[PDB]
Amino acid sequence: EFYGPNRAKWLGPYSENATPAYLTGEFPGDYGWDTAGLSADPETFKRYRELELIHARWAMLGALGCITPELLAKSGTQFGEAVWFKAGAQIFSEGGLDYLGNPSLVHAQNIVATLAVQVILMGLVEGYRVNGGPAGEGLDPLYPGESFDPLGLADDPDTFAELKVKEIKNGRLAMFSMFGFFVQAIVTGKGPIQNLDDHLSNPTVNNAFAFATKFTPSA
Amino acid sequence: TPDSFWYGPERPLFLGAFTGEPPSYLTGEFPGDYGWDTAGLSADPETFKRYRELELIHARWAMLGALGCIFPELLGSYGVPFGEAVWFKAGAQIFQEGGLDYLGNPNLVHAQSILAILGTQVLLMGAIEGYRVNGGPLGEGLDKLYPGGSFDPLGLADDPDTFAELKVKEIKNGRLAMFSMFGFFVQAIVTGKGPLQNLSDHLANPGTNNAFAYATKFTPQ
Amino acid sequence: MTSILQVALLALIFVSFALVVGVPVVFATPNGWTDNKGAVFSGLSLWLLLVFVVGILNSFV
Amino acid sequence: KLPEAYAPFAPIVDVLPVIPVFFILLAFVWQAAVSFR
Amino acid sequence: LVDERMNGDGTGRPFGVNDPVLGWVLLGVFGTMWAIWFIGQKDLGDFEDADDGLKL
Amino acid sequence: MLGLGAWLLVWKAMYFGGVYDTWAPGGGDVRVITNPTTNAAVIFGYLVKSP
Amino acid sequence: MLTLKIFVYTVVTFFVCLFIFGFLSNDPARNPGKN
Amino acid sequence: GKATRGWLGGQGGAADLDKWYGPDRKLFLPSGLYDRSEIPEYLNGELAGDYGYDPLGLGKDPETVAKYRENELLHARWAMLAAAGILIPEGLQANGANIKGGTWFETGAEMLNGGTLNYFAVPWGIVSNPLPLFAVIAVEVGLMGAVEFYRRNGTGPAGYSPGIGKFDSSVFDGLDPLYPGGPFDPLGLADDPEVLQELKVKEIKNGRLAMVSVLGFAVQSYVTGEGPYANWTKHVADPFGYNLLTVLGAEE
Ligand code: CHL
Ligand code: CHL
Ligand code: CHL
Ligand SMILES: CCCCCCCCCCCCCCCCCC(=O)OC[C@H](CO[C@@H]1O[C@H](CO[C@H]2O[C@H](CO)[C@H](O)[C@H](O)[C@H]2O)[C@H](O)[C@H](O)[C@H]1O)OC(=O)CCCCCCCCCCCCCCCCC
Ligand code: CLA
Ligand SMILES: CC(=C/C=C/C(C)=C/C=C/C=C(C)/C=C/C=C(\C)C=C=C1C(C)(C)C[C@H](O)C[C@@]1(C)O)/C=C/[C@@]12O[C@]1(C)C[C@@H](O)CC2(C)C
Ligand SMILES: CC1=C[C@H](O)CC(C)(C)[C@H]1/C=C/C(C)=C/C=C/C(C)=C/C=C/C=C(C)/C=C/C=C(C)/C=C/C1=C(C)C[C@H](O)CC1(C)C
Repeated sequence: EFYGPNRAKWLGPYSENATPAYLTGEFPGDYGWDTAGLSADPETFKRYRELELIHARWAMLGALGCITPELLAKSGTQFGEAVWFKAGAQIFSEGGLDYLGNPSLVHAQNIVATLAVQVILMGLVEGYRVNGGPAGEGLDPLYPGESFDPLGLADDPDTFAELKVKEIKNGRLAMFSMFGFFVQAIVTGKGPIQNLDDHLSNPTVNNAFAFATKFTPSA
Repeated sequence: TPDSFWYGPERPLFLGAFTGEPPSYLTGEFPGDYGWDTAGLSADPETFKRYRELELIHARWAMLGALGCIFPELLGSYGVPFGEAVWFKAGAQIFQEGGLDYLGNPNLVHAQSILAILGTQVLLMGAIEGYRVNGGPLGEGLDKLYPGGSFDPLGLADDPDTFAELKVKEIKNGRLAMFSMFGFFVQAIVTGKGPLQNLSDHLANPGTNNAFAYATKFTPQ
Repeated sequence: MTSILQVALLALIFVSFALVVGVPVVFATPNGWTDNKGAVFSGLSLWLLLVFVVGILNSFV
Repeated sequence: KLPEAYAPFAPIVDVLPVIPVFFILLAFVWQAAVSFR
Repeated sequence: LVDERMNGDGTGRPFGVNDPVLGWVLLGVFGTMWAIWFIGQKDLGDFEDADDGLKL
Repeated sequence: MLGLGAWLLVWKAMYFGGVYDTWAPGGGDVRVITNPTTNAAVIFGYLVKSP
Repeated sequence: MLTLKIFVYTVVTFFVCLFIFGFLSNDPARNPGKN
Repeated sequence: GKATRGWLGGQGGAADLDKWYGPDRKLFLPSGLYDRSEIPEYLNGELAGDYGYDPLGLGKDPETVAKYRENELLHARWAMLAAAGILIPEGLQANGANIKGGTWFETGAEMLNGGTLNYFAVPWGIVSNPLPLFAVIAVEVGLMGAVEFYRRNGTGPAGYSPGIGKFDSSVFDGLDPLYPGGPFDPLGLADDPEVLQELKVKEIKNGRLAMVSVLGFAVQSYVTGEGPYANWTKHVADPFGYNLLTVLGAEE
């Protein structure tokens, strides 16, 4: 499965007729779901897959990155700020930004120098991803190869065509979960692990319906 | 097409040396083609045309909007007695007691009714946006974007090389304004002040009047 | 360590008066630079030797 | 004044400012040596 | 206050301007003379070239 | 090379002991200038001032 | 006297701008020499 | 094979080999002091780091020079870790990471009889090492007994416990001495030899000042009694009041 006609589907068994023609099953994650008809063009359907995969890979680093400064707070490690969305303003703090509870680490003080180094470093590695760089030029734009896969996992292409499906399915989970973290911090105002503990405290009373009357127009 | 440095395969690109090659349908014969369609919205040739009227009219409104939002605000700081000089607080000048006096001068326009302003805006903007689509007394069968004729009185667009050069200047001055007029919206929601009041404060202390002093403004609370 | 310094500093002026006079004579003679190439390097380095030698014992004086 | 390990060299240092004037006078000496070719 | 005057000699105002109409006079005359020069640049030779000055 | 040489005066006035500030109270002396006035309206006010 | 000061600034910056934009207009090729 | 791209521009590969190899190459003196006839004929432009600098004629023929390359390269690579091994714990000692013995010359005196040497891992944290002194020696003589012997024989163990899993359960013979490229290059860096031919120029040059730096580390520690990070910081505190020629007469 996961390729060809007989594969997993977005409606499961009730899905043999909603699948369009152009979503055949040569690509990873091809569950045949284009209900709003966005990728009816072969060039454009090629183009969204770079957008989906890169969003998938940034979200997998966004999911774990928003979690580990709060799980380590549950191990009693002092941070100055452990909540993921309040974490950015700790360079305005008096001690500044230390990488853990260690003022002998990075000890960042100036926000504008931290941003300006980013726009040079991230400014060039995103350019290497497009055209080419020190780690190779004429490669696959999404699965480039050897310097980013040192461990040789991209061999035996039946495994390699299967590890791709592992990649986006973890990834599509992560993009869905990072859309979680935004909303559950806009509406509640607390962290994800903290509001996980709020639901595991009393699940019947601690749901989104406890905040359902929040955004009403009070005029 | 001549050797005009903006049209054709040697044209400059939106990432410089790191662009490589543009998409296969952006071949460089339309103004402002730096080859940036990394989401591929305009792969269809009929669809790609429809964004160019959609881009250029947005440019020809934003360039009026960029000058129009600061020029009463600039003169307001030099003693011209406006009701409000700030662009996003100037729409509510119809609700004050003296009406909307143009230039702060009571013997000018002196508008009173917001319905009468809107009642004659629609009856005019319907006709001239109606004339822009087709017809109209100033030209019958012309271009949808560069009509010329009575819309080029000074004759500035006659030579086919100079007119192909000034189309590159029009869209780049346009894309400068649309990006900047987007900036007026965000730094008025955030800062709450007029856009030169933001400028005269950043010139006061640049280290502390940057945008990061407003970074914790929308904290969930 | 005063008199150690003064003999070393009288030695500097004698070497400098050689290098002020002899070194343009070495250059402006025909093939004089290909001949006395290692000769000038002795006189130049001994100038660089003494200037630190005078320079170090100023802490001791 | 000069340091005390340096004070026996005050008569030499009172010549040193006049030296760059003698470089422009040298350039007329050298041009007389080539006899103004 | 027997008389009314400028009171502006020891003030050190920039370019001597004190009324903001002077800044528009300083700038508006400048832009107009620039505008006539920029239009008439078409006659002054086109040195869009590698090296095309009054060289030697 | 002529821009870096301007910084040597800045570094010596802010880190390396400072310079002689003759407007110090009770007769001028050496002062480390901690807070340099870097306002562009203040700095460029001298250049377009009348002589 | 303000009416007079706004007039001198129009006069001076007229003639100062004929100067500056005059020498820019390819003066070093306004010579009788030939090449 | 490795179609790569330049860092800033749009072309990668070797910049120029002709600056560093062949007859025309950088020398220890410019052209006006040192022509091309004063070059010792056992030094030609065919090895990295060859500026022709040899006033004392220690080398005779390139076969003799080649075994001193073994003494040159191995003295380099052990020194390059030492410069990081000295400076990095002292700054962490300075900022607040309690090494308790980060300064390099009195490190062993901190771990004599009570042991309890403390190790800081970035960014994992601080870990105390409860090993005694005699345990460290039997490990060190045990490992570098084996490690130096593996370079002596030319072959070594086939198993890849040491940090690699690229499946070579065999010995290796056809390698270059002084360039063991087989197991020791996990991240590639091996396709275009012209790239490696420039990388080895960077390798010896980064190495040679590291040998100088350890010599600079030891002497200026002996003179004033500081680690070199403490020497670096206080010379930047005030340079004229703290240099070489103010510490020799500090007692007066
Ligand atoms: C046969 C049963 C079956 C059903 C009914 C579905 C249904 C769905 N699957 Mg599928 N699946 C099913 C079997 C299977 N699916 C899958 C594998 C997948 C995958 C990988 C995915 C899906 C997805 C979807 C969704 C596509 C449509 C959508 O996005 O709705 C969205 C719209 C609604 C659900 C309606 C609105 C929400 C809510 C009910 C309304 C309530 C309103 C609020 C209370 C308040 C409103 C807020 C206001 C106030 C501001 C849909 C929920 C996609 C998905 O997960 O989308 C997120 C998707 O990625 N399925 C497998 C494995 C082979 C199946 C096995 O049988
Ligand atoms: C051309 C577009 C246009 C825009 C962007 C605005 C915007 C505004 N008007 Mg205005 N108007 C516009 C046309 C007109 N207005 C008026 C008559 C008035 C009056 C009487 C008043 C305003 C007021 C306002 C301000 C509301 C304060 C605010 O939004 O908070 C700050 C937030 C922002 C500025 C962000 C806004 C950006 C916007 C959401 C996105 C822009 C895209 C729009 C959806 C496109 C709109 C065009 C559509 C209708 C085709 C705001 C600046 C009020 C005011 O004066 O405020 C004190 C007010 O009292 N307008 C007339 C005559 C009928 C117009 C003619 O077309
Ligand atoms: C402005 C105040 C400021 C100061 C005084 C420092 C100083 C420090 N930074 Mg930090 N940083 C500062 C802000 C920032 N840093 C960084 C990015 C980093 C990185 C990537 C690293 C540091 C490291 C360090 C620590 C050196 C560790 C050591 O023992 O030496 C060991 C190093 C040497 C002996 C050689 C380098 C000497 C020198 C201390 C330079 C290191 C500092 C920074 C690169 C920037 C220089 C700051 C200036 C003002 C001193 C030390 C606490 C290092 C660290 O985290 O180690 C635990 C490190 O790797 N900083 C950014 C983003 C650009 C900052 C912006 O606000
Ligand atoms: C208390 C405060 C008081 C403040 C007082 C104000 C003081 C201001 C001081 C400013 C001092 C600057 C003086 C030097 C300017 C030098 C300009 C120049 O050498 O200029 C040289 C260049 C030449 O440009 C080139 O000109 C070329 C001309 O080509 C033409 O000509 C070519 C051959 O000549 C070919 O023939 C070609 O076909 C043809 O098209 C092309 O157009 C090029 O694209 C173009 O880059 O000009 C340019 O880049 C000019 C770029 C800068 C322009 C600045 C304009 C500023 C305007 C401010 C707002 C004024 C408002 C005015 C309103 C008026 C109405 C009231
Ligand atoms: C304006 C300065 C200047 C310039 C542009 C040059 C340019 C050149 N020199 Mg000359 N030279 C200069 C000053 C200058 N030199 C000085 C001051 C000396 C006396 C030491 C010499 C002595 C000299 C010799 C003897 C030779 C050259 C040679 C050369 C050629 C380059 C080869 C080379 O690496 O140089 C060699 C010089 C060095 C490698 C000097 C080391 C690098 C220094 C230390 C860098 C420090 C810069 C630093 C910012 C200075 C601080 C500024 C201020 C505070 C003093 C080139 C034509 C060579 C040549 O032409 O070949 C025939 C040659 O043989 N130069
Ligand atoms: C200078 C230095 C040298 C290290 C050398 C090493 C690691 C050798 C490994 C050496 C590893 C060794 C000897 C392991 C050997 C295991 C062996 C042979 C086991 C085995 C077998 C058998 C027996 C079953 C037999 C079979 O047929 C082959 C094989 C292979 O399967 C380290 C310095 C630092 O560690 C400090 C001191 C401080 C840090 O802060 C900084 C750094 C730099 C990291
Ligand atoms: C398919 C389809 C089909 C049909 O046809 C149509 C439709 C329906 C339309 C479609 C759908 C779609 C969708 C659903 C989408 C979604 C997406 C997403 C959500 C993404 C995310 C995405 C997301 C993402 C990336 C994210 C990321 C993140 C990150 C990095 C983070 C970072 C961070 C961290 C670390 C921490 C700190 O403290 C801070 C921060 C900074 C915060």
